Amino acid sequence: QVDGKTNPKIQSIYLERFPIFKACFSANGEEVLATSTHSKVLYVYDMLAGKLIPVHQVRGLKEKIVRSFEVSPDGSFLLINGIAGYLHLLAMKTKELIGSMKINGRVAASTF
Amino acid sequence: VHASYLSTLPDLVPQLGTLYQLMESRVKTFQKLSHLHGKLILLITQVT
Amino acid sequence: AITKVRTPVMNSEAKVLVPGIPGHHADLQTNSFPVLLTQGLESNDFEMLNKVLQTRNVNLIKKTVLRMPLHTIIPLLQELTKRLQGHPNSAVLMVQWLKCVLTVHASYLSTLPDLVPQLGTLYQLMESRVKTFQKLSHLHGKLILLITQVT
Amino acid sequence: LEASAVIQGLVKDRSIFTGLMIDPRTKALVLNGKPGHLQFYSLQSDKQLYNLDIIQQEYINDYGLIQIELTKAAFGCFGNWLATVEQRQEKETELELQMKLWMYNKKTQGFILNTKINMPHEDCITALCFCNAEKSEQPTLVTASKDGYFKVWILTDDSDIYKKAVGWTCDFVGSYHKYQATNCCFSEDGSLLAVSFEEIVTIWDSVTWELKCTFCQRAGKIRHLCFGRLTCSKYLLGATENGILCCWNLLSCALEWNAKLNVRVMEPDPNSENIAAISQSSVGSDLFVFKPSEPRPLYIQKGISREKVQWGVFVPRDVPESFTSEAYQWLNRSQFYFLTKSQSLLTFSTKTTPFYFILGKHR
Amino acid sequence: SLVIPEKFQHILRVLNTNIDGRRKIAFAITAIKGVGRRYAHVVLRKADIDLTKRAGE
Amino acid sequence: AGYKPVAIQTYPQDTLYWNNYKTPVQIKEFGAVSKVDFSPQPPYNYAVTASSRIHIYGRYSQEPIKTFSRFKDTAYCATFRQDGRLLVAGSEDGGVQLFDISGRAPLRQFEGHTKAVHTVDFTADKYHVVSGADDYTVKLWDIPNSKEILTFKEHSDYVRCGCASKLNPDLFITGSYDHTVKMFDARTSESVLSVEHGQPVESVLLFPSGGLLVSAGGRYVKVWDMLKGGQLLVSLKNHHKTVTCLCLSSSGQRLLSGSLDRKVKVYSTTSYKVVHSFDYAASILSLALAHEDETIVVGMTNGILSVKHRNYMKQRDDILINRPAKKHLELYDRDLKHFRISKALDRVLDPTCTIKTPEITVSIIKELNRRGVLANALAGRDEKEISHVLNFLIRNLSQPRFAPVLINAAEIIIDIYLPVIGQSPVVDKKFLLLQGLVEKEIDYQRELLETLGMMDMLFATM
Amino acid sequence: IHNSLYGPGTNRTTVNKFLSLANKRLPVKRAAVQFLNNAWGIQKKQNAKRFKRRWMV
RNA sequence: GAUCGAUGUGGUGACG
Repeated sequence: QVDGKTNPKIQSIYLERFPIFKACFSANGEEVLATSTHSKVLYVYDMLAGKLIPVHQVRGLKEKIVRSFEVSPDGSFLLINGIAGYLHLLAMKTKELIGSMKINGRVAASTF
Repeated sequence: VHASYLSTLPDLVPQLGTLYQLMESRVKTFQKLSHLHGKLILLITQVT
Repeated sequence: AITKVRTPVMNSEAKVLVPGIPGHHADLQTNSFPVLLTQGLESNDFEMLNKVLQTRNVNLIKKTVLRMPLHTIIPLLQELTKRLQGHPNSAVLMVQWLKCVLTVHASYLSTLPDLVPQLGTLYQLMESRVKTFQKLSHLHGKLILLITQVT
Repeated sequence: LEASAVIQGLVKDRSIFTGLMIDPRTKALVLNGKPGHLQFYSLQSDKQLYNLDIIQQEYINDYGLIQIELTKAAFGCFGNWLATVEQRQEKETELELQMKLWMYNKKTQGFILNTKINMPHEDCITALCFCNAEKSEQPTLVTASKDGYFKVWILTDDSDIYKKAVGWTCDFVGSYHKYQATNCCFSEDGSLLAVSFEEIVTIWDSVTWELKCTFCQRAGKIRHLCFGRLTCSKYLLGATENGILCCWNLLSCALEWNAKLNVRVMEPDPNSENIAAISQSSVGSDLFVFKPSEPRPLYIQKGISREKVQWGVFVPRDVPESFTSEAYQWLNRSQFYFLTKSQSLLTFSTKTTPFYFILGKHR
Repeated sequence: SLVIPEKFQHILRVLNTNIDGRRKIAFAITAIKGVGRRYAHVVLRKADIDLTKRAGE
Repeated sequence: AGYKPVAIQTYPQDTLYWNNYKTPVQIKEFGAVSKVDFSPQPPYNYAVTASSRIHIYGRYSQEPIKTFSRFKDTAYCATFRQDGRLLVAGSEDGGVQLFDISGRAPLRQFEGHTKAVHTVDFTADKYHVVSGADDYTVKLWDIPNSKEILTFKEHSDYVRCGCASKLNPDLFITGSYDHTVKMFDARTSESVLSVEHGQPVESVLLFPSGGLLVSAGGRYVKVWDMLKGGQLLVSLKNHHKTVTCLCLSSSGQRLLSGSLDRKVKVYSTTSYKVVHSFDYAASILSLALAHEDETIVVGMTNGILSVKHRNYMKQRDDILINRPAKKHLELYDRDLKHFRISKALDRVLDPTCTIKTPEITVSIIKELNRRGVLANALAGRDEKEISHVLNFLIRNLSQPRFAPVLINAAEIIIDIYLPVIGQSPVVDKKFLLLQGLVEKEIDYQRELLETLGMMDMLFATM
Repeated sequence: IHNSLYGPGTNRTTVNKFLSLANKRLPVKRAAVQFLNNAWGIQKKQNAKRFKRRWMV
């Protein structure tokens, strides 16, 4: 809880062997998405429903590890930085692959 | 020596049916007669 | 993932019962070597018992079991039972030894001690071992036919 | 592409080798489910509780392959002990037969394998029962097979210096005149064993294992065998293949009465004297309720099902019903269920989050 | 029981001289008039004798 | 659901704990090693008494770390104190000698005995000494006062094995060649309990808890309990010569006995039956165990003796979420999951796998038979490939555990490979070897069949 | 060209093995199309013939 | 021996 004086703890969640590379809120803000260094599974924590869904398998995605990702401001898309200059677009609500984009050379950073 | 020839000759089975019946009959009762042979071994050794 | 399947635990601590194990069912001469065998039995030594047991002459076994002390035949039965399961090369001599034992020396004597449970295990073992006779006969017939094709 | 929910009631399988059982712990119907699994199913609501996997081996649906079948199962002292029998018959000459004993671990809340027996018999097992008396000091299991032998297994201490454990060992082996053993049953007390050898019935004393008595009326081979319960426990009922139901009085060692009734299902009520018999008439299955003391049926119902009834069961209802008339009184103690050939089960009936406020969804 | 101990020469006869078997060999062979302590040591070094053992062993 | 690994068929401790030790190392000495004793202190040096030299050896250290040689004849029975600082010894002169493990001359000499002395030991309080000599008497001495406290004379022959009790001071046990074991104790001038052994008593030992006294004479080892005076609980004979020495393990359960027959027996106390055996080159006079079972030392009739050596964490307030652990499948399981039957068969025929674990090969053969594709895997191979399969069949078909499945496999191979039998001489040789094995097995089974009839006769005669 | 088509890292089999896949699926199973390996062994081949001649005695 | 409607005949996922 954000207060200039104390900042009281609401909740803390410890994953087993998942050092967080990047964690962010969704655009609407009801769920938290987290990822780790050298791990395939992407963790989605739905606060309103109280469910922690590990998304370990995305159909049609050949990526071995998932670490770098972005979320759209409007909240309808999720973009994953891949290898060999590949960008994968995923629907936010169902986490299913929409399409892939290829650039020449490595993907350094990306944004919406 | 002649088993290969015995394969080529047609209609072999009816000609040798009696020998087949002989072998089926003898093979069917081998183990019981072996047990009886052991029993008779013990008896004859005990008597003599 | 939702599956309505429950798996009971199967580990290596479970007891296994095969038909062959007990719980499944129910004058100076060199004519004999008794004094070596008796202390090969008193102290369980592999080499001494191998020297005594691994023989082929029948009357040697006959005189050895005749001259043997009468309170140590049971260790001999245990060693025969232990050595009977193996390759046939060692097993045939042990079968000959056992046959020599029960045939003449203890045909009358073994009726006395009333210790049938000791002999029962060997009975079950050799009952289990002979279950594959007809399959072996079939294999022998096919091998003979193949060898006929060889020559 | 991952499973989120399953909607299923009673699992449909090609052949139900086991009978309809009731698990004492959960009061749930236990029968054959998935291949290699036993389905636990709730009777009150048409929902499947779960599947318990007995043989944990890969299953391939390729046609023309011989599969291992789970043929027999039973529950012992309450729900503590579960015995399972599996077999594979690739040819008539050789059979693979295997029996497993599972004990219930209260702390784990699941079953764990205790004793595994390879080739307990040389032929197919036909019967399987436990001693549910609680007056017997040692739990007892009986396995009968077509090879002509019935074996009595007992639970014995298997402790040693390294570890403490318990196990099952063979106690007794029985036979009669090289005849196949078809059915076996225990008395209400566990004192007597009734085993059918083809046409004849033999009665043994379970305490010391000697053949006490034998009943042979030259009518037919015994299909179903059961003991009487409660006030008719002195009686023993036997159904033959040639459509004869005969009642024996053990005290007199003679038969009291017999009838021509060709029955396919005969189930004794655990909490009452009533015997319910399902007879396969040409038009359809028929039901007879009677008491072994009297040779006349109390209640008769016809046309219960147009299809054949292959199994039935009595389940003790928790709250007893009240019916004064003798015709309806058998409904009081327990409910009757039966399974048809098309695998249809039939019975008889007389009638907020805190994050909503934390995340400001309330604005 | 049959346990046979090793034999110990209590006296020795070397070059017409009596040598005590309970001395260490280096000191023991200095009873000869011609032999001193250094000659004993060099001779025993040449003849690879263990020097921690008495003349008797 | 999920893929299920293939079942591996199985066909039906103290051995592992008692064989962990490395290769023996031999240390040469002069004269017989009459005893070896360890010191309780973390420097686990052992004192080896041999001829007139008492040598102290460290761990490893083939050369002695120290030597006490001021003996004109054959020192006896070097024993350490509970502090590992002093040691008692004996001599053929008759004097009892206290030695400091860092000195060269004895601290205290006791002159009571008239002939050779063979047993000495400390007491519960580490300030008194109990001795027994060949003049048929045992004496109790005080260390600071340097005088004899007391004398006992109740033995008729050489007193040559004594023991003391750690639990109770003044309680000690002695043994002689007059076949009797007499227990002098408490505060009195006569033996409270005596024990009869059939042969000269080589060694005696006291078990710490419960008061079990073990005596070794000839072949016999006898156990006597003190809860009932003179109660022979068990007598054990497992040696074919005289039992020389007896030792107790660090755990109370194991008990060790060494003897002239060059063999050391390891027993369990609860069961009183053999649990292990050890074999040596020469007859064991002395047996010693280090802390735990780290070092086992045996001293022989000859000079040599044998030594046998053996990131971030969850905080309390955090909620714990458990991730699944990845399960590793075997290579043949991975081939079966992808339906690589031929590759799985090639894998199980790895000559490492066949030699070490034939059961695994038999298990996948049975599984391929269950799937009905054994013929597909077996067919389509050349002479080099089929030679390996025939070699495995020759090596393992005779065993009863693998017999049915290997018989079926041989049937299938014969049916497939009959038409090409003429081309390869080596395949013919392998088939001939298999055939000969088949005849020998059949003849063996026929002999067994006769033996079954004979045993049935004898059983029914009962 | 050789390393690009038949070098390490490619997925190549032999013609004998490739033609033997049909034999594993036939209603009557046969062996490999070319059953004999000419260069597997030469000294081992002779000893097998020597052992065979001994076997007929 | 091939053939002018011809379609490689066909095997089972996932969390260092």
